[PDB]
Amino acid sequence: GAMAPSYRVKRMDIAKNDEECVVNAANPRGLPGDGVCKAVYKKWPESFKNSATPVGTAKTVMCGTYPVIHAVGPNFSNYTESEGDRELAAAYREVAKEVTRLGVNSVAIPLLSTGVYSGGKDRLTQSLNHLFTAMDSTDADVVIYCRDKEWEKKISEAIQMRT
Ligand SMILES: COC(=O)c1ccc(O)cc1
Ligand SMILES: [Cl-]
Ligand SMILES: [Cl-]
Repeated sequence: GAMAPSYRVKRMDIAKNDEECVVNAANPRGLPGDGVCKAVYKKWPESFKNSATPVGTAKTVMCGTYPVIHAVGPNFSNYTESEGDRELAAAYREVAKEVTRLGVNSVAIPLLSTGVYSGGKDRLTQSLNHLFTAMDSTDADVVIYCRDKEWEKKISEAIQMRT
């Protein structure tokens, strides 16, 4: 575990993380996909061997000795708000289990279901709060990765609000 487990946010490509493992915002079929998933495919393509896994689950595949945790959030274009919310919460619970099993001291995580799976809605708070619910009981340093300046500011304020 980390000496003083913390949350941090960085605005940069998760493919250039400085943590002991990465969470992919995966699709259920293990395809190269778009956005975070395509950056992860370019950096760790070996990790996509038998990476397909259902919505609301996480499946870890090694790239060398570096673990890629493929976490499948719901596409809110297909799910109802209610069922989507349940699957998004479930995906993060499975990420916490994998991070624990791996024994890593740090993990790089994107906000699941906030990009092309958002159903055209701002889901920063919804996704971040499900991340906190899952990861609060783990002792890994969590570093949250985002793209846009507005998002960095709001994620930083939410982290600072609980301290
Ligand atoms: C924080 O999100 C990313 O790391 C990311 C990487 C590549 C993309 O094309 C989009 C997002
Ligand atoms: Cl970058
Ligand atoms: Cl997404």
